[PDB]
Formats: sequence, structure tokens, C-alpha cells
Amino acid sequence: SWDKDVYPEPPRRTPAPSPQTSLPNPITYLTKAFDLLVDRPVTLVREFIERQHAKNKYYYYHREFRRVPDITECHEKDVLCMFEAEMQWKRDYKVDQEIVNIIQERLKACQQREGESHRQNCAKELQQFTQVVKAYQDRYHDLGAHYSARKCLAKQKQRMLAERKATKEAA
Amino acid sequence: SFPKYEPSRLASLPTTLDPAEYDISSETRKAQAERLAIRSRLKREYQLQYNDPSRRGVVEDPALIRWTCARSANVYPNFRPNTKTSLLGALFGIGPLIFWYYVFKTDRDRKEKLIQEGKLDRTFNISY
Amino acid sequence: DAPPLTLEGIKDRVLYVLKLYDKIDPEKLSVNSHFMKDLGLDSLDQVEIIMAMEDEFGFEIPDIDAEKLMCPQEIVDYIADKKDVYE
Amino acid sequence: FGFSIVLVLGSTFVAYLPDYRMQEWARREAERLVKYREAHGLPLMESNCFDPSKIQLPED
Amino acid sequence: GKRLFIIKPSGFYDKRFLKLLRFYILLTGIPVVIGITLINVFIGEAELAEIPEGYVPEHWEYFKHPIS
Amino acid sequence: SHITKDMLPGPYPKTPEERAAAAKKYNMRVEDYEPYPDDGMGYGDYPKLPDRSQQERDPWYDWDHPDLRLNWGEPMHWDLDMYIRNRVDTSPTPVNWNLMCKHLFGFVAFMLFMFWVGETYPTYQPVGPKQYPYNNLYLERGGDPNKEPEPVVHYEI
Amino acid sequence: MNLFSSLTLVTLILLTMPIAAINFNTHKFTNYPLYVKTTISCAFITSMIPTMMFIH
Amino acid sequence: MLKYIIPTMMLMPLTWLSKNSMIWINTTLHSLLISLTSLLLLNQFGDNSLNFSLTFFSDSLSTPLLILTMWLLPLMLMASQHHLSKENLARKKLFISMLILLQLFLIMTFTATELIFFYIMFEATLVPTLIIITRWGNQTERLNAGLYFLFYTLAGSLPLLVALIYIQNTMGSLNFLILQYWVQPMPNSWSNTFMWLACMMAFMVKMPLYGLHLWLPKAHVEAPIAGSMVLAAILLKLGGYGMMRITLLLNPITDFMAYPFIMLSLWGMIMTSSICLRQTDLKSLIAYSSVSHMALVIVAILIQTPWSYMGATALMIAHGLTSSMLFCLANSNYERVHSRTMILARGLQTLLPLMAAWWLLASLTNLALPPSINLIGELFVVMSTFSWSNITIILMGLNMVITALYSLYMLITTQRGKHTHHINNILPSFTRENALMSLHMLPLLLLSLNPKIILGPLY
Amino acid sequence: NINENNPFLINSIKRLLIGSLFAGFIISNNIPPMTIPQMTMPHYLKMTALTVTIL
Amino acid sequence: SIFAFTHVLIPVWIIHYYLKYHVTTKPYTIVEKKPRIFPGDTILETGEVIPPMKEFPDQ
Amino acid sequence: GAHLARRYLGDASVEPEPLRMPTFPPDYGFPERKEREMVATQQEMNDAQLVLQQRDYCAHYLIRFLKCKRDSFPNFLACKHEQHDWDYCEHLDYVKRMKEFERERRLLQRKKRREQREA
Amino acid sequence: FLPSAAYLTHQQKVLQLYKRALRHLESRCVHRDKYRYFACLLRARFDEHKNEKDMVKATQLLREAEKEFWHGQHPQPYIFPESPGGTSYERYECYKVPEWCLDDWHPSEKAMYPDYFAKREQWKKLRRESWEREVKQLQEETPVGGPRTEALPPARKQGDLPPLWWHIVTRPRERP
Repeated sequence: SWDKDVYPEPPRRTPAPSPQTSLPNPITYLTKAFDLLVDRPVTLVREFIERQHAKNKYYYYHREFRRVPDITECHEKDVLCMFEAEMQWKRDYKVDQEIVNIIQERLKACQQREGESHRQNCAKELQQFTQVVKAYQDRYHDLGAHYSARKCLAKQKQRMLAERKATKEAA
Repeated sequence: SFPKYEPSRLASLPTTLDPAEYDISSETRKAQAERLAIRSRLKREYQLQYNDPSRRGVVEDPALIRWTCARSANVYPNFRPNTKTSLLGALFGIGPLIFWYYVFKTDRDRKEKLIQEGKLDRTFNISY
Repeated sequence: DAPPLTLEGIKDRVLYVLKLYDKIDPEKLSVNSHFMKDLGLDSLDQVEIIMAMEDEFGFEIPDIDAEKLMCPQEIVDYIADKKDVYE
Repeated sequence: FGFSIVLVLGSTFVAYLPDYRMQEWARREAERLVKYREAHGLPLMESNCFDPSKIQLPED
Repeated sequence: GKRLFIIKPSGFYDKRFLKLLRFYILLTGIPVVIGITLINVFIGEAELAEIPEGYVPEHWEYFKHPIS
Repeated sequence: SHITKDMLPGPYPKTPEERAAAAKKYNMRVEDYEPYPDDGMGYGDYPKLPDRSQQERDPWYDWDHPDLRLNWGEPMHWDLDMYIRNRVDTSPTPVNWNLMCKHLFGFVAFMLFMFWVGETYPTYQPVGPKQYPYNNLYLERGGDPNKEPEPVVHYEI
Repeated sequence: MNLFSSLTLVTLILLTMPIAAINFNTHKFTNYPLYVKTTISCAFITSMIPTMMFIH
Repeated sequence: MLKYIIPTMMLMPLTWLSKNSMIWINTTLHSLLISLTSLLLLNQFGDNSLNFSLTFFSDSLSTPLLILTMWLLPLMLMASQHHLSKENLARKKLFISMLILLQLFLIMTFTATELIFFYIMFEATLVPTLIIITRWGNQTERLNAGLYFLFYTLAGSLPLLVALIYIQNTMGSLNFLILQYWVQPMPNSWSNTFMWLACMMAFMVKMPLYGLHLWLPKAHVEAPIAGSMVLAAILLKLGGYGMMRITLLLNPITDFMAYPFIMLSLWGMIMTSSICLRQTDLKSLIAYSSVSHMALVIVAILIQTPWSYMGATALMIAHGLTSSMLFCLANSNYERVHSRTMILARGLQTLLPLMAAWWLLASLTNLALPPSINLIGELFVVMSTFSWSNITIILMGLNMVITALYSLYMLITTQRGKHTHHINNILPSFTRENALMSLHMLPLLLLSLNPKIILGPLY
Repeated sequence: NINENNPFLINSIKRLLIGSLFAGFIISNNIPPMTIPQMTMPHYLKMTALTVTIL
Repeated sequence: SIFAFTHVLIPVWIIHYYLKYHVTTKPYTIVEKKPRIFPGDTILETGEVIPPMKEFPDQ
Repeated sequence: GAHLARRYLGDASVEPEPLRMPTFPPDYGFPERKEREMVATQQEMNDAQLVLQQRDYCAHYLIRFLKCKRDSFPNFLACKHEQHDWDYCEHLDYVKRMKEFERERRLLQRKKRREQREA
Repeated sequence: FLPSAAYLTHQQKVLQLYKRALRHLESRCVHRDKYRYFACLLRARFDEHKNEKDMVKATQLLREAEKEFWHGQHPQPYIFPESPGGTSYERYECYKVPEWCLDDWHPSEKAMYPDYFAKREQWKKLRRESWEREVKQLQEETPVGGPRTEALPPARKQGDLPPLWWHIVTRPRERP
């Protein structure tokens, strides 16, 4: 299955039409015909294959990692600390990209569901999108391509120094 | 009647209003006869070597070889650096490059000042 | 787009539209006649004949073959060359 | 030995292979983390990725 | 009787190359696809357990497809 | 094979014999050989032709190359790559070239000028705005779920 | 409704059988125009349905 | 990695103690086996590269180019007969063993660790190519072509050694992690300007850039087919690969001093696309095509986006395959007629009717077919450079138009319109040529199906 | 050699004149309404289509 | 019958076999745009009546 | 139309410009003329996915038209009464917009020329 | 620009003017009966002054007629759809495969088509059979050391075929 906590679906809405026709009803006969022509034999072959999969079952796990000390807690150069620190940072960068992918997929799903009036019960997901992406824009954006982790920490120090000067001129 | 069809470096001049062809003298008759003689001898030699079934290769135009070896290798001799050649070269080698160089300087200076004030469209400009 | 054409049929069609042209006498219409020699009609009328050929049959014959047909036998031979009139 | 043991074997080898630079693992890792930060109150993807207790600045 | 004789450049070399190409891909095109079919119809792909209490696996057992 | 005398070393001097040798080797008349001249742009001493040469040359001559317009011995003007049919059509024009570019530039500027006249002088049909119902159709514009309801109503007219 | 997706994707995939078939053929089809015409006609009759479902 | 190096050594005495009509099958079969063996490499994961020793390591910048090398060898080997197959057996053995030594130092070069080792194996890549192109160049100016080749590449790539020795004995060792993890952003004095210009100008000479692009075309029109494919594909994308390796240091001052190289590369791409439109001698068209694509790669490297690096290496692999294929079709045409010219052999849709399909497919993949790898490359390069500056899209699009035009003219000049009906020695298509076309164009379309392999280190 | 007694051509022309007679009305009429049908014209503004054709 | 039999039964079977299990184990996948409910109706699935449309006059 | 020729050739003073219409203030010749029932059930207008610029006056007639077209779909030529009724309602709305235009036009002409031709 | 002379002549030049003017009048005039009228008016207008024995007056009026033709021609004249310029222009060149090939086949297909290939073999045996003597004897004997024409005389003397006939007779059919 898939976790519906992280992949939210809105609850279903389905009207009940009832003609008020006398042609009557081509597509009703045709959807019953499609059901009895495709939906039964594919499911019978799939039941055969599901018994064959129920002969014996493998398992795969989710890969688990520990926590490194820091990049802020290593020594001067001393590579065999910073290597571990920066690989943990690189995995944070990878999972952060996948977080942004998840938020963008949720937004596209909201667009296709909610019809031509976009601005009703999609504005909340648009707001959380602008939240997370303003964070990512100020965090990981302007660093070029020859990063390891050190340019990110330099950006971090520079930005919080900018905030310190900002509250210095403010108060 | 007609404004006489001034030609151009694109417009061809058709055979009617030349008006040099209708200035017939013995020069033109003799030169056209010798031009027919030259085309006669060339097509004669070509049709001689053109029909041999014993032959297998191609007929090997020397004019094709000549034009290619002129236009490929024999461009560099001869040459002297003339003011015509040197000025035309300094215009066609440096000019457009220094031009779009200046426009990259101007556009980047505008963009760097606009992001130095920070009033850019990087509300969400992630894919840099 | 394929009519089965032959020498005899297109020979008769060329001779037919030569005969249909009025000011030459159809009594003295041999295939081995000549459009200047034995019937005496001028070369301008021969170019009228040329345009009659090209409007019946729908293909140009060029300026290099405008001087040098001058008789219906060579017209039939030149058309049989140009259209390749065989089965 | 140029197609029938090369091309189709390479087609099998690159048609499926493990998570090359961690695709499926990154999918499930981001799913677990968004589940955590939506079932635990704080907003997902806190900015300022380093802990500001773990930082120092040259003063004015 | 009616029909002329068409001119053709060559056919034998080209038909020979195409039959050789499709056949020498077909020689291990069919067994490979039947192999991947029997793999995902007999042995299973996998299922999705979690890591139990202190049982550390090998570097494998982390992947969906069994040939992976 | 091939001898270096069949390439083209140097220009037209000296004046009798080099013109003679170029006309012998390039299969041309003596006075019809007319070089560029020695301009300093390289160019050897290759011949010069009347430059159009490809929607010229009536094909009822039936020379050898039916679409390359060769004759196996013609000197083949230096810009022959640009000349071949499917690259550049140097046909004799039906009217002019100056008269055509005059009328085309005048017609295009004329149409864009009437367009500018249109851009400052619009038409419409005489009727007020579409009266949108609820605060200029609020909540379905840019956002604002409770932030800024900006009040306006309509009157039965 | 998986009916709609199934009919639309087979209107796509019907226009993959002819080209792949004669790439895999290496033979002379004499009714190959007939074959292209009938696969286009069957593609029409499989694409006529889900539009009717759409406005329905 | 020595499991790749040492069988390519041991493949050499195969050709020595194999007899007449028996060197051939052994070399071809066993190099295809080694191609399987390096198809086995692809193990790359997650945190970093794969270290194959204290001595070797494999990036994801390195893996597709290494696969390209060990796959382009046997294609080249079957490609390079009938121009020396009638010749002598000892000279044939010398030729094939020379190519194997060439491949060996290419693998040495691509899987380098310290940049000194990279430089030694760089000019070890250089030296067999010289002897190959000069000994079988088969035209009167192969002399001058090889001489310009060696003097340009050495004289450009001479001070790169001095800068590498300097960075060695001022900032420690030269493995890519300790080349990384320690390198400070270097300030803008004029000494730093010279060191940056030394490294980058050496590789500018290698690619070529437009300022020294006349390095190339003599050494492509006056080289045999093995040396041609080696030169174009493996040497130019090797130069780009070396640039990508070295450009991690000196990143702060490159925004100050990188502005003229972008301009020279852009206007050179425009002028090179213009010059490959009107030339005769069909072989030269592919050479200036290569100069155009490598100018686009150079723009892509001196802008520093991960988009730009992914698109750069994709464009590398795509034009390597396309130019190598199109060189092999030019060799097909020259085996047909002993011409080297362009306007001579026309027609050829009738004659060899399936040669049309491979010329069409080569001109499509040069044409940036929209799921091909070439359009992937040019697309990400144009995206990154429009992120760089908003006005540089015009030159890219004029490049696109002229690229499509010269590719179409190269297609329909030789193989369209009217057979000259005096050739009468062309033969129908061999099985060899269509086999070589099929060996080019199946992996390109397969990588078009799933390109999650060939994008860069910043995937 | 003017021949048109061809079953394929008469079938195809027949079917496309059916498509040029009924199918425009059929495709046009059961559209989902997404735009505003204007329909509110003065004199000599709606008449001008037929006026242009006749003139 | 075998001709149109294979051409309209084999691809529909394989595509609908493709459009259950793979298409649901890829979670964010084929998504419908919602049926436009109208006020004189009821939801077919759960079941409650939408109150119909309000005051009609001034027509 | 002819009004456009008059607006361009004559005085540009007395002419109200479209899309910058409201000049004279409200409750002027109005007073106590506003009901604006608008019984379209705006939440049901939101729930039923209706188009922008169809979220306007005479909405419920469009609601009924869509309801009958959904109820009798293979009846291809059934809903024409409600079609014509909805057309009639928004024709009345166009009449209302026309009258609002000409009322402001008469106001601007008569008021401005009374003031600036007697004062 | 012809095999048989250097210049064309005066009379055929006037004749080319007549034929092009007649063609452009076809192009100008639809409905064909008023075309026949205008054509006869053109025939009389050219038959105004045939009897002028002056040469320079005749070519002056010829150049004036060229001016009047050039100002009065049609932009898209009715060209024939087999001529160059027209619609066909080697339209069916797709199957104009040259006949020097068709012999580089596999002999399986030569076993399929036996009798045509036997007759082609005896064509080529006639070609080599009557190749050297009469052809190259008349080529190096009957012209002058400057041959100064393009056409060749037939091998009328004693025996075999008129020289250089292979690529003139054995050519494709222009409508396969």
C-alpha cells in the first residue's frame, strides 16, 4: 500500500443521476460489457499470479543510518571527521530535494482535483508550498556546484549575520 | 514605354534587353565559334572516356579536384597583409565579440545591482 | 494515368490534327510530305502546327527541336522517342 | 558476442539495478520524515539547517 | 504481354542483414523475456517488512526486484 | 595522377604568358580569362563568371550533370557552393528589385502604422462593466480567505 | 474510473502495433494498406466511446 | 580496477602470437568481453564515488566515459579494416597493438586519482594518436596535421604541469577528496589570474575553444578512421572531463575572469556553425560540428550550475556517439568513391536504400531529436545559461537554426536528388557497415529510454 | 481517361460530406458551456456575415 | 474473428492489467476532475440530500 | 457603431469612457433603489464547478440548464427551453448594462453642459 | 548554346520571341476563343512588315518587340507539367535506377529471372563485340584535330552501330 497520512486524499463526492430519458442508456450497457469482458478474466489471471506469489515471500527493509557528530564539532582539517559530517549533510540534501518533490506533487494533485475554481481548498496547500520553498530558497539555493558542506555553512553564517545587522538597525 | 530593367547583384539580366548581344561584330562571332570549339573538345574527350565498358572507376573531373584544392589548401598562398584585409579582419574578428561582451557586462551589472537590493523574483527561483 | 499507346494510334492522331488544319489540302497529305517543300505553307504556320502538337499532347518540345522536324514522319518518331510509346 | 550476449544483457543490467544514487530509499525517507513532522506539530523543513546554539559569530 | 521489367538496385544483401539482425537479437530476446516473466510470476518480487530487534542483514535484502 | 602545375600558384603577372597558361589549363579563351585581380584576399588566380548562372543555362541543351550544371570542363565560379539549385535562386525578376523592396517596405510600414492608429483608437460596444456580484468576485481572485474583505456592493438599476 | 484510462491508453497503443509489426515482420505484406486502414478505423471506434462518457 | 587494466595488457600479446586471419576474431571477441566486464562497473551510490584503491577511483563523471571507451574500441576495430587489410601482417599487428596501448592509457587517464597521474596519462593518451594519424593519414598533408596536433596540445598543456606542481607543494596531495575538503577560495591577485588562465587555457586548447579551433580540422580530414573516432570522441570529451575534474578549485575568481571565455565560445559557436555550412569535403563538416558542440560544452563548464554540469556531460556522451557514427558513414562514402569531396557522389537514395536510414538517424541525433541525449544536453545548457543571463538565448537559438540547416544540407547533398550515372563502381551495402551503424545507434536510443545513468555527479 | 467509379473514393467523399453536413452541428451543440454566448447584437452587426457572403 | 479479436482484446487486457496494481502502487497517479454536483441531488456513495435551489421569482 | 463616430468626431467632454466608467457618485438619482436579491446560492455556486465570468447574474438559470443536460444526456435536443430562458435573462442583463451606460452618459452630457454653458 | 552552331541565328531568335509571346498569351487569356482572336491579331501584327530587306531596321524592331514582350509578359506563365519549371521535372525519378547496375545481384535472383538476364548478357556481348574498331576509328579519323562540333556522324560505312550509343540508347523510360 501507500501511507495516506503523507499522501492526503480529500474524501469522495459522487452524485446520483437518474434519467429521465428514453433513448435509453448506451454507456450503461457498455460499461457492464467492459466489466464482463476485461474486469473478470484479468482478475482471474491475477488471482492465479497472486497465489503463485503466495507460494513464498521475500522481504526488503528501509535502510537506516545513525547520527554523525557534526561539521561544527570537528577540528581544523582532520579529514576523518569531516568526511562523515559532510556525507550526512549530503544525505540531508537528497532527502530535502525529495521533500520539495512531495510538496510539489501534492500541489499538482490539488490542481487537478479542485476544478476550474482553483482558489478554494487549494490556497492552504499553496500557502504551505510558499512556506517550505521560501525556506529552501533562502537555504540551499545560491551556492553553485562545487559545494561539499562548507559553502552551506558559510551561507548560514552570512545570513544570520545579516539578520543580526537587521535587528541592529531596527532596535 | 518601359523603365529599362536596371539589374542587381541578385536580379539576373535576361537575354532580351542585353543590349550588348545585338551589337554584333566579327569579334563576337569568332569568340562564340571558339567557345563552341572549346565545349566541343571538352565534351568530345568526356564522351570518349565516358563509354568504355572496360572502365570501372569514375571519370575523374580535374576541374572538381582543381576547385577543391584551390578552395581548401591554396587559400593561404598567396597572401599579403593589406589594409583592406587587416581592417576587414579586425572588424570581423573583434567587433561583434566586443559588442556582445559589453552587453553581457551591462546585463550582469543590472542583475547584480537588482539582487544586491534584493528586489528580484526569487520568491521561488529554485532551479537556478 | 495509363492509356495503352502505340505507334499507329498516335500516328493517326498526329495525321488527324494535321488534316483538321484547314488550309492544307487533305487530298495531298502523305506521311512523307514536308511542311515547307511540297505544300508550300510557311514556317510560321509550322510553328502553329508545333503549338497544336504541344496542346494536344501536353509536353514541351524545345527550341533546339523547333527547326528540325519539318515532316510528319519525324514528328511521329520524335514523339515516340519522348513518351517511349511501347507496351 | 556483440548483440546477443552484450545488448540484451546490458538491457537487463541497466533496466533494473539498485537505487542508483538512492532513488527509492530517498522516496521512503522523505515519506517517513513528512509523516513525522505532520504527526508531531512542528513545521516541515525548518529553515536554518544548523542549530544556532552550535554557531558563533565574529562580533562588531 | 503487358508489363515491363522494373530495375532494382539490390535486395539480397539488405534482406539478409535484416533477417540476421532480428534473428541474432531473437536468439536471446525470447529467452530473456521468458526468464524475466518466469521470475516475476514464480518467485515473487518482495514484500515490505521492517528491521526486527537486532537482526542485522547483509548488504542485500534491501531491494524490491529479486534479480536486483 | 596530379602535378602541382594543375593547382594555382600566384596571380596574373607576367601579363602575356600567365594569362596564356591560365587559358590553356582552365580550358578557356585568352581574353575571357579575367582574374579578380590580386586583391590581397588570397583567391589565387581563379576565374570569374557572371555570378548568377543557375536559373540561367536552359536545360534543353542536355549537358552531362543534369542538376549540378557542370559540363566537365567549365571553370566553375568560386561561389559555386552557393549557386546550385536548392540553395540560391538567381532568376531574372519580373519587375525590378528596387521597386519590389520599395513597395514591400512601404506596405509593411503602412500596415503597422494603421495598426498603431488602431492601438491608440479602439472600438467597443457602448456598455458599462460586468457587475461582478461579491466584492468583485472575492475568494476566487488571488486569495484572501479572511485577510482583507474590501467592501463594495451593487445597485438595482 | 479505470474504464476511461484503459480506453484512452489503448487508443494510444493501437498506433504502435503496425510500425512495430512491420519492423518485426521482414516480409512482404500485400494487404498492408488494408491493415493500416482497419487499425485506424478500430482506433476511431475505440476513441468514440470515452468522449461520449466525457460529455455524459 | 586492475581487473580492467591488466586484461587490456594481456590482450596485446594475443595479437602477437595469433596467426594470419586469427588476430582479428580474437581481438574483436575479447574486447567485447572486456566491454561486458566494464558494463559490470556500475555500482555507484549515495554518499560518494567508488574508490578502486589507494590508486584509483570512479566517479559518475568517470563511469559513462569509461564505458564509452571500452565500448568504442571494438566498433573501431571492425571499422578499421579494408584500408589496411590488404597490407602487410606485421604492420597490421603493429596497428592493432598501438590501438590497445592507446585504450590502456585512456583508461589510466579517465580513472586517475592524483592530477599529476592524470597529466602523465593525458599525454600518454597523446602519443599513440600521433603515430596512428601520421602513418595512415592517407593524404598529402598528414605531415602538417600531426605536427600542429602535437605542438598545439603540448604547448598549451605545458604550464598545467607547473601549476599542478605548485598546488601540490603548497597545499598537499592531489586526490580529489584532499583536493576537496581543504581548498580555500583563492583571492584575486594577478598570480591567481595566471594560474587560473594556465589551467583553463590548456584545456581550452584541448577542447578546442574557437581561438585554437584550427587545431582540429586538418587532423580530422587527414586522419584514418580509427584515429578520427579516437580523436573526436574520446580526446575531446576527455579534455572536457579533465576540465570538470580540475575546476573545483579557483571558483571565487572565475566569476571575475571567466567573462571573455564565455564570449569567445558563444561567438565562436556562431561562426563555426556558419563555416560548416558552405564547405566542401564532407569530412570537415563533422569536425566543425564538433567545434560547435564543444564550444557549447565550454560555456556549460564556465557557468557553474548543477543543471549545467548534468547537461554538459550528457552533451559530451551524445556528441561523442553522433560524431563517431557520422565519421563512420563518411568512411563508408569514401570506400564507395575515392573522392573525399562532397558534391561528387549525389543520388544514393536508390543505390544503397538502407544507407538512407542511417544517414537520416545520424542527422536526427545531430539535429537534437527531442528524446535523444543531444537535445537533453543542449536543453539543460540553454536553461542554465538563461539563468546566467537573460539575453544569451538568442545566440543559442541562432545556433539551433544553423545546426539544423547544416545537418539537413549534409544529409541532402550526398544522398539526395540525382545519381551522377558515371560512378559505376559502388557496391551494395556490406554487412560490416550496417553492423557498425547498428552498434552505434542502439545504445544511444537505449540511453534515450532511461537516462538516469548518464547524468553528472550532481544528478 | 476520366474515371471516378472507384468504391474507395466514393466511400471517403460520401463520409466526409456527411462530416461536412451533420458533424459540425453534432460536435458544436453538445459542448459543455464554458464561455459566454453573446447573442445580443443590434441590426447590421449580425446581418453582416450573410451580407459579406452575398456581396 | 481472430484479427480484431486479438487487436481489441489483447491490448485492453494488458493495459487494464497495467492500470490496477502498478497504477495504485504508484500512489499519486491518475486523478479525476470531480463530477459537478447539482443542488437538487444526493451523494450516491454516502447518502445525504443536497437542499435544492432557492427562491425562483422575478423571471 | 454610430455612437463611436459621434464620440470620436464630436466633443470628447460629454462622452463616458468605457472601462473607466464610474465618475458621478452613487445615491444621486438612485435613492432607495437597491434590492439585489441574487438568489444563486453562492456556496452551491462554489461547489458546482462553474467558470469565472459565469459566477455572475442569472447564475441559477445556468444551474438548471446544466442540471437538465446532466439528467437527460442521450436526449441530445431536449434542453432548449431553459437554454432560451437563460439567454433571455442575460439579454435582460445586457439591457441593464446598456441602460446604466446611457444613464451616466445623459448625466455627464446634461450636467456638464448645463453648468459650463450657463455658468 | 547548342550542338550545331555557336550563335543561334536571327530568324530562330525571332521565332523564339514568337513562341514565347504565343505561350504568354495562352497564359494571359482564358476561355480560348478570344485567345484565338488575340492570337490571330498577333499573327497579323508580326505579319505587318515581313518584307523589310533592311537588316538593322529589323533588329531594331526586334529589340522594341523584346521591350514590349518584357513589359507585357505574365508572372506565372502556363508552363507544362513535364517540362523543367513545371510540375513533373523528373517526377518519377524514384524508379530511374541506372542500368549499369542490376548486375550486382545475388545469382539466386538471376536464377529467378533467367531470360531477361540472358538477353542482357547478349546485349553486353554486342557492346564489347562491336566496341573498338569502327567507333574509335571514326572518332580519330572523321573529325579534324580540332573536331569543333558535338554531334557524331553515324557508322554508315560498312558494318556496326553508330558510335557511342550505350548511354544514349540504353537509358530509362521516363515513366516506369
